[PDB]
Amino acid sequence: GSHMRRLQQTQAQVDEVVDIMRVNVDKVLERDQKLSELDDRADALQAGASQFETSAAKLKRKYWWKNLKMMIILGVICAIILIIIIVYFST
Amino acid sequence: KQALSEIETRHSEIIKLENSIRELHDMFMDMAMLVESQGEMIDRIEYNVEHAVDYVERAVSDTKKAVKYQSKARRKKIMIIICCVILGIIIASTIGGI
Amino acid sequence: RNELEEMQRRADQLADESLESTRRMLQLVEESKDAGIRTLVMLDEQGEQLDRVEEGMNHINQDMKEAEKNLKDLG
Amino acid sequence: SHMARENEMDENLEQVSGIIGNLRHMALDMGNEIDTQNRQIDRIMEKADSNKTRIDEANQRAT
Repeated sequence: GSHMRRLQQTQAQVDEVVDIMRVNVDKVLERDQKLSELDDRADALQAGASQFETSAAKLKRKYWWKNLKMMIILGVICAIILIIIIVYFST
Repeated sequence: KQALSEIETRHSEIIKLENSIRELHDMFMDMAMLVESQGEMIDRIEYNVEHAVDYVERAVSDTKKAVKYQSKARRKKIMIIICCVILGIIIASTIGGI
Repeated sequence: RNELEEMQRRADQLADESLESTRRMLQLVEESKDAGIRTLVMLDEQGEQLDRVEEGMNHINQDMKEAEKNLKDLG
Repeated sequence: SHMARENEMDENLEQVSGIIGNLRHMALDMGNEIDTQNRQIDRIMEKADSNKTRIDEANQRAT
């Protein structure tokens, strides 16, 4: 009687659920392909970055020394003019 | 006889519902699986990014220190080139005065 | 009555499998509920991690533009 | 008793029908969030490809 109604509707409900969970699975699969692929760039950008961190790390050193040079070569030149001076102050 | 064909049709569907609920049970365990399984696949995309974010964070700060010493070298280099031409006319006067 | 007795035993026999399955179903649901709640609580935590991750790409794409100038001032 | 048996299974079956009212809900909320994240992931990749081309562009500007 009134329990043969529960069956009618309590079923279509589940139908609805699984029908939905069907399309949900097809989304969790696009998630796979979109993710596993992004992960291929997570590496390929931790490597594009850590290889530019090398180029950059060095671009600092090499740069740096040319400032030391030009304060050593301003030291000898500030000393050569100093001695080229002790020689026209003397005779 | 008539109430034995109604328990036969009610039971007949209580299993048609139980066999259908198991299918939905699996749909939810087949979900806590693929999601949580991809949960290991995300932490690696976070780990890789938080490092790749940090690599760029330093990699740019160095490009800055790496333009400072240029004007500082350039100065210290032409300050030399100043005291160079200076030395050439300080020695071109011991040739213009024997 | 021997034929009218082996017909109410199967009648009360289908009420043991309908009562046993009403329990086996009841549990298949709660575990689908619980195994569902966790699926959700995770989509949230994951959901947050993906947000830091997006900030990262804008934070990055912003700092790359910064270096694209300090590479310019240098030939 | 078959009067407290049919009164029990038609009682713990009340819940069965109930929780599947929950499952129905969870189903959607979960379903939509995903399509939000998928849309997002799609976004992040387009911004990633503009970043691996600006790194490779600038990393061949080191030589």
